[PDB]
Amino acid sequence: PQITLWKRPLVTIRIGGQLKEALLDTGADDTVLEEMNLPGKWKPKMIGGIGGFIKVRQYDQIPIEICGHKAIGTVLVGPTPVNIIGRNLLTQIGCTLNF
Amino acid sequence: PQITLWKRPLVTIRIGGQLKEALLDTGADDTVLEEMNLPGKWKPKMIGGIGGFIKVRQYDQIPIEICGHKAIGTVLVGPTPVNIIGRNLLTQIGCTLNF
Ligand SMILES: C/C(=C\C(=O)N[C@@H](Cc1ccccc1)[C@H](O)CN(Cc1cccs1)S(=O)(=O)c1cc(F)c(F)cc1F)C(F)(F)F
Repeated sequence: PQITLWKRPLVTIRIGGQLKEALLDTGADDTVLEEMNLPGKWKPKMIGGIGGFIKVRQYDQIPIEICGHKAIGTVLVGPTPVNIIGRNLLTQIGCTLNF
Repeated sequence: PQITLWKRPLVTIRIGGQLKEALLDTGADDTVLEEMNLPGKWKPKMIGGIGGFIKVRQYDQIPIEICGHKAIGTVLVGPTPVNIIGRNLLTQIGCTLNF
């Protein structure tokens, strides 16, 4: 697919039994999802952007389906205002910038 | 160009005759540059990111050449962690996401 940027590049993602709308975000190194109580081990982390830092929980090797494409990797879970698909998973679904 | 996402999509920009490195950021609605001097009238604005809200200075109709492509639009100056080119200018240079 090709996604123009007139509007936010929101797409439907699936993580287990939850479907969410998430930004395809080339400006994010890592994937950050809204608060959710995922199973398994995790580690605490601080992540920073505009406005400062929030505390997240890092879960590894989490399968996520993005627009019907399979990905699996690290997801950061915390009080983000928007779900964010970062470069760690964008590469896995074959995503590039073109102009 | 086609830009893959295994590395940060940093490009050279030219603004007011100065060369800077900026991140192509599809998750950003706006273009935000670190503290710098720009000529002309500006107005105070507030924007919200992952960590909360910040105050920025809004400059309108500023030319930036982004990786050899011309844009003229709104540039916000303030405490961003990194210079980011947002959708307001990404659309001007014909940037799309593809996978
Ligand atoms: C405020 C703006 C952009 C912005 O913050 N963009 C981030 C995505 C976002 C949008 C709206 C609300 C919250 C977050 C960036 O595209 C991604 N950021 C990175 C930024 C780069 C430049 C500024 S913020 S990040 O802070 O969210 C971020 C930080 C991490 F440490 C991380 F691991 C993952 C992330 F997504 C705007 F450009 F002014 F609109």
